[PDB]
Amino acid sequence: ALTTTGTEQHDLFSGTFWQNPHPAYAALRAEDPVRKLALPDGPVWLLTRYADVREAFVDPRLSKDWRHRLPEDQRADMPATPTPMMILMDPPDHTRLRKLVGRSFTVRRMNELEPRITEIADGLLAGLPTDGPVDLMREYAFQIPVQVICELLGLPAEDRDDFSAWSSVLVDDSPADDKNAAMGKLHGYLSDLLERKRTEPDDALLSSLLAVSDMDGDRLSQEELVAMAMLLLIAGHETTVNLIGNGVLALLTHPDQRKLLAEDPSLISSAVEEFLRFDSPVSQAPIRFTAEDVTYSGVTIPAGEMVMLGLAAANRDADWMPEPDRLDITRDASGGVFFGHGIHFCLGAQLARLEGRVAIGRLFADRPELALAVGLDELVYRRSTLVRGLSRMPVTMGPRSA
Ligand code: HEM
Ligand SMILES: C=C1CC[C@H](O)C/C1=C\C=C1/CCC[C@]2(C)[C@@H]([C@H](C)CCCC(C)C)CC[C@@H]12
Ligand SMILES: [Ca+2]
Ligand SMILES: [Ca+2]
Ligand SMILES: [Ca+2]
Repeated sequence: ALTTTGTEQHDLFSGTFWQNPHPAYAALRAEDPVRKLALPDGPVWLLTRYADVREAFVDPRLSKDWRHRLPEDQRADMPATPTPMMILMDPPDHTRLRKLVGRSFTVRRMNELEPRITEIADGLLAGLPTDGPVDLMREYAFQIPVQVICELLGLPAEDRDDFSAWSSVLVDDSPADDKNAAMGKLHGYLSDLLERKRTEPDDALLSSLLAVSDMDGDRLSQEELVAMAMLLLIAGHETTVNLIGNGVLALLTHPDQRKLLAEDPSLISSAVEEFLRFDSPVSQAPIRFTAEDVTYSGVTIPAGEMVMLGLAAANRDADWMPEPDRLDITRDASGGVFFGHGIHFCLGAQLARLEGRVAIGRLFADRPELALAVGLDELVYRRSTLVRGLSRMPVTMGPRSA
């Protein structure tokens, strides 16, 4: 299996890496900042230094067009995308689709979700037991973003178990065939759902976008519409959940920071920016492809290569953040690559921040005696090149505050 080269040998994407990748990231940054990883499905490069990562995000030679893997002899007949989502596109199609959906994620709109997000969180908290076993992932961290995305999009509650299962397969280490099947089932479900919405619209986002598509199919094609729905659904199941889990865990393992939050609950938004930096939920950005040779930190990646931008790694770069391994919820936050950078910058950044401060803030306010029910070393993490996320989090809630 893979290990870091140089003075320190740490497992990479196997072994100890899943439990705590942060030492490996640091050894990469120090001694191998532009690393080719010989992974089972083919080699993938990894950039870990903050200055390289942030600039790479605005470097058009690092493209989302997967046809760059192919010799020119082979690109003509090939679709731009495995599924026409904007996160898999370059301009101009990316520009058009982002501009369109961005109109529904205005600052005013996301904030008026706060009362509802708070009811959802409060309802979940009221439903949790005082001392029997609780998996805080499945029972709280997962539930908030999923209910919110279902409500925002207009996804039937009764189908949640079906599409959450498809979503999870797509973001972890599942075989390529399993992912292809999951994507197929998700495409079909959402296509059938949109057909029903035509007949009976609602006021939620998928109906609104179906109407846009119906009125102007060059602005949004039917297939682009399904891919958009799929993207928003997956983002609603697999990101914010791990801000909540990782942020909760950070407070559970850092009594000093938990105390500062208890003493000034208004630190929560600064705290959320710090959780995003300290244990980034999207550990590596989804893959980019070199359209031509690129050079970062003295190392040239040839054209036709797959490249991950190491967000969890860059966000602990001491060249950017002093004392990057210290959790300090009081930092006046700026920069950061946890939501990406440039044209693909997280569409849901305001929504994730809101869900995060509500979920984490109300949790610690309601259950100020919350604690882990296992040792730190017994926590099991998901195997994913995309997310840093707990599989389960055994906790004891303790009594409700008075
Ligand atoms: C803490 C939670 C979240 C994190 C850490 C996160 C992270 C990211 C990152 C790093 C990117 C850029 C990927 C790249 O450039 O390759 C991105 C893009 C994106 N995110 Fe978020 N995300 C979160 C929550 C959400 C939510 C709640 C939504 C729901 C709307 C969402 C929707 C999207 C979409 C649609 C894109 C593609 C944007 C584009 O291509 O123009 N994300 N996200
Ligand atoms: C089966 C296949 C077929 C071959 C593709 O190349 C890989 C694949 C699925 C992976 C995909 C396509 C669907 C959307 C995914 C899962 C993206 C996903 C929505 C990322 C979440 C973005 C997050 C940072 C907000 C990233 C990788 C994408
Ligand atoms: Ca209960
Ligand atoms: Ca209407
Ligand atoms: Ca510096």
